[PDB]
Amino acid sequence: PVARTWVCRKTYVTPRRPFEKSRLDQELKLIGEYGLRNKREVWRVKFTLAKIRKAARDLLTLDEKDPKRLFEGNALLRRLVRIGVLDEGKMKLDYILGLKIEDFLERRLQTQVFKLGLAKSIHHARVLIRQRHIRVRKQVVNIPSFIVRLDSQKHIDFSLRSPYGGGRPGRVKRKNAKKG
Amino acid sequence: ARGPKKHLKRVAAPKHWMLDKLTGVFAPRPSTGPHKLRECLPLIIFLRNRLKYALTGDEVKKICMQRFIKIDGKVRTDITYPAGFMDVISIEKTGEHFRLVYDTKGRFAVHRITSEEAKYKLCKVRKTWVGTKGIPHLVTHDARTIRYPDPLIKVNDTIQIDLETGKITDFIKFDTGNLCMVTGGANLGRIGVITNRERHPGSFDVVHVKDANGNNFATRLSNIFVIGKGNKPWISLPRGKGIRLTIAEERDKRLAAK
Amino acid sequence: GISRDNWHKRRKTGGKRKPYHKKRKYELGRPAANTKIGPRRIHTVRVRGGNKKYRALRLDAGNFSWGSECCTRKTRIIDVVYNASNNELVRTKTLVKNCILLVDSTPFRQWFEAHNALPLGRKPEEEEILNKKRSKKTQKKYEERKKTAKISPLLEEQFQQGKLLACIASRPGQCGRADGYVLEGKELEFYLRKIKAK
RNA sequence: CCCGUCGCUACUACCGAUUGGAUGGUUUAGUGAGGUCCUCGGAUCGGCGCC
RNA sequence: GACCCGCCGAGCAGCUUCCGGGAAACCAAAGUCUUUGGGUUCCGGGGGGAGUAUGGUUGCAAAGCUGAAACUUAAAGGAA
RNA sequence: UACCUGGUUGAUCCUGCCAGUAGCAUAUGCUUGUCUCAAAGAUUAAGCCAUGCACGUGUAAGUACGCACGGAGUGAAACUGCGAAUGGCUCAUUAAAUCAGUUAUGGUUCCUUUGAUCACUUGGAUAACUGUGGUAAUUCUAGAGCUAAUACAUGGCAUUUAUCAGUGGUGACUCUAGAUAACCGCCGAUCGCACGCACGGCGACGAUACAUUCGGAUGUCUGCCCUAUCAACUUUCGAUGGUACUUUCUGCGCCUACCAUGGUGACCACGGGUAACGGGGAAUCAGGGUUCGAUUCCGGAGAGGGAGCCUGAGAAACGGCUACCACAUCCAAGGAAGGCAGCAGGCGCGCAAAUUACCCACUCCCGACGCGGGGAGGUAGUGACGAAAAAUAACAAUUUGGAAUGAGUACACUUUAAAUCCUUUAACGAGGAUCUAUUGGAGGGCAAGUCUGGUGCCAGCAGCCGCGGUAAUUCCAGCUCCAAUAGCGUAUAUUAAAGUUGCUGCAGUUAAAAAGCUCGUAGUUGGAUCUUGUUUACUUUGAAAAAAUUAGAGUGUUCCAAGCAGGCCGCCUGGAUACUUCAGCUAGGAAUAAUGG
Repeated sequence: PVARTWVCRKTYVTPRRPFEKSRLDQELKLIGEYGLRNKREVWRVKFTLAKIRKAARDLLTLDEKDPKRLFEGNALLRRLVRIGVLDEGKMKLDYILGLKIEDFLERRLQTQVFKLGLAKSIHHARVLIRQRHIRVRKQVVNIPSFIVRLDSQKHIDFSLRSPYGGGRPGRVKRKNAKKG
Repeated sequence: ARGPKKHLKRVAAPKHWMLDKLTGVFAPRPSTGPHKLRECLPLIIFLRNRLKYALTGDEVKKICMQRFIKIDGKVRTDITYPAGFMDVISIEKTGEHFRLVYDTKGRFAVHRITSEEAKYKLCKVRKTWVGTKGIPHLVTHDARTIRYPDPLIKVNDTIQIDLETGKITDFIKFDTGNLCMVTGGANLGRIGVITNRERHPGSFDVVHVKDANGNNFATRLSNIFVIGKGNKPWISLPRGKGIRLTIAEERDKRLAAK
Repeated sequence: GISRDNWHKRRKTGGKRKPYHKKRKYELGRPAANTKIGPRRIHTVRVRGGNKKYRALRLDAGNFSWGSECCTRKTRIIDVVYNASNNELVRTKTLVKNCILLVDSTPFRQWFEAHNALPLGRKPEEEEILNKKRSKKTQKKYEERKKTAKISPLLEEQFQQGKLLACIASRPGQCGRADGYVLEGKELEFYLRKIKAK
């Protein structure tokens, strides 16, 4: 008896076919396009959407005016349109099944800070975030998988202590300055 | 297993206490008293978890030992006192008076009352017997034995006592048309007007209650606590008296208040 | 010691059950009282819950009551004469519930004469008081009692012998008292026929 | 193409004299510590020979 | 009665069919089967070990019935 | 994601299994920079244990003549009271037993809490203390001299039957009360504060025929794996029922005595096995399922093996006793003391599992209690069980450059009971940014070499099919490439794959297969028909089904696994809902399927 939880959960699922060339080239196409580290991050986003589609599958089988479908359906739609994956014009459970992996990969932090012009490349973005430069509405976010929602997208900027922002230059600039 | 248990795990604690996990292994086991273990709110949880007057169990004891807290008028120094339903928690130091009454979620909410109130409390009769020398007695829902009650008071009516003298001031008979607050799970905290009582001999009598908005729901006779005569409650009701808004209506009221 | 549990028996089907725990204290048993006839000897037994049971080991007196009339006097137990359980307890004179025994018939006759003013077990200065001198208004009270003072023929022949058939209604091993009632009516005719054949 | 005996090597169970042996569990009949209860016992010591 | 020409029920079969089925040979049932459910009994689970060992049971006996495992093996087999 | 591929032949279509494949959970191999969490001597030995510790407790309110400290008071010690029956640990036993749902005590026991109820200031013992001692030895004690009590003792109800009548009851009393005849504990010799008018206020403690709470105990209904190479079982010496006791906290063959001859079973009794504690649950899963559940929550059980007890409200207690059994310790050889499946630690057993650390600050519990105690617990150490986050470069010029940073590191703050860690942050810290990413593979299944050298049916590879006999795409290596990645292999169990266990949903002409044939009980399944235009099953509704887990609502724990918190300039909001088979309960429906007149 201890004051602990032991409540964990795996955030990915390994595919059944380990060496299928159709999937190996598809996943690698998403890694280079969005600057990912390995295949686990692809299977992670694939596992999140696979759970969202399963939630929509359980609701679409219910009656149209079922109280559980109306409540949990709107809650599922609100969280999808909040993070920018789903559009406000499509507020029906039928359009959830039309989502793809790239819809969630475009909402990751390193993708946003690359589309916002803060980074010169998608790989420059991840290193830019991991080095404590990108902040979200006065909060230094260090995680590239930070799924940016709509109300937090207009507040992505450099940190107030970054050499790129309004801060003291790094140790390389300060050491190369005291030399000459 | 050899005798009475004196501990209580947080995972086994009553859910309406709203205790977290990572604070400790044990939950405050309420001492023996007027109310049952599963149907009470110990004084340590009400002062610390609800009112935030204390941060630790030791700070709770520093308050109770100064004789500042009075449950039903009498000072209680035990931090694990049951202090269940309808009990009045008067704090003269801060001039605050509370009365434990369930909300629509089935939990003891912080219900502040006035100084004109906190002098009486409603009690449900549970047993009527005739003592020695032909003296009728009474058993309320909080272990208060009352001698010489009104002969019209029966085994299910609700009496009104005075916290200063403990004598019955008034009583509400149990019949179709009176208010009641269900206290038996899945309807705990709902207030409505009694509309029908199904009598099952040798079993539990099921009553049917109707809210003010027209919502009908059934429960057991042992869960009914008559609140007022007709539809006027003799006590102060918290916000959201007994309507129990659905999950769809609670979401609308949540985002509309933004 | 003695255990009163039910897991030492077999099942309804006839199969044996294997015990999953040893003998518990809340299912114990204690030896019988075996209340004989003699001077009052009681042993208080502390039982479960801090209570006390009074185990009568030997008793000579008992508070017996009369059914037809209303007379409950503490009489002396003389001897047992019949027992429904077994003929071995009457051989050892054991006081148990529903045990037919002879009791000292003096207090029941003393009350009958002092209330109805009629000799009951008659075939002395104490008997001179039976024919007391008093006001005629008081004599009329005892005169109307004699019109309903006729006793059953089966009991009047027992007051002559000084022994009345009684039946223990209490539990000497549980309360330490051998109280009971005077056997009479149809109950007497039943046990008199049993003792006669025995 | 292919079967079986025989002969060679290895392995696995099987039968088997030995009233085989070793543990575990139910028990028949004997012996039986210890506590409990009951019937006695009265070393002792307090009161007034009895309590 | 014998024969001739039909019909009906029952039965042993035959044949022609792109009814359909099946791995096919073939099958008016071996059809109505991923468009899967009329009812019901027995029974099969790679090939060996093995219908062997052991226990029970039946028999005069021969043997019948019930019936394993260790171990070994990447095929054995069907139709064409 | 409702998925398959290699392998029998010269080739083909099949049956079919083998092998591949993907999770999972134990072990292990190699490797291992940061951070959030976190399993961890269960499996074989419920085997054996050195040592330390884990249960103690004091208020103005039981007892204060220890100058022990002191102008009464503060106190050791001790008496008294209470706790030590909770917790913690283990899974040996146990297969209608435990357990879960339901429910009954109108057949019961409950310290405490809560509300009701309520002078002759007496008597003589004792501890501490003083003093004399014994034994090799113990938390061993003896003798004498004292002295206290909330210790000990003194100074109408209740208790047990019988009769009569019918205040408040329940679905139903032999109920609760009342009136008679009797029978035979309780009704305060205590303590503190405030001090006022022989009377007086506020408390403490204490009584229970009562209620109440914590709940025990034993029942009701229904529900468990494998086994017929277990088909009849129970019944001397209780098996089933009846009567009267006895006994127990009570009901009851619980027990005794006398009678009855019953009771159970193919709807699987009884017997045997379980590497069987049960359940909440876990893994895996299109549906259906299969497997697992020693393991933090609930219930039960046990403390080396049995058995028997003390005290108490509560134990058949073992960090309590008394025996026997096993084992073992100290002895002066007379004796004495033992139980780690409590926390660490040690031995053994093994494929298999961590510090003889710190604190009661948190969580709570116990006690005379605001103050004490707690290996309960928390904290740290060990920790690639496992889960989450996430480095090992980025950019620009043509190989050359300036930038950016975490690892590391510390002035310190913060963190905490004290620290550490994380976070915050001076200084310092990257060009081979040597501040070096490994682990398995490159014939096919299965993503990746007709490459080079060596070896030559050798050595070896190879889950499977196979490779090797001098140009090996398969072995030993270089180079290169591929796969996952701070992880990746191996062994075993297990799930999907397996429609190769079948209810969904397979097969039985020849691939394994339908009894030689028929009768036949149980079992299983049974024509049509009754309002169209009692008994059940079924369906629907409500209550119930504990939380945690799961599903799921809300909420920027920096994101996330998690958590239940947190918004707003004291102030207002959450701490939802769904699911919980079967049985039981409830209110509708009356088709379908039985049953009745």
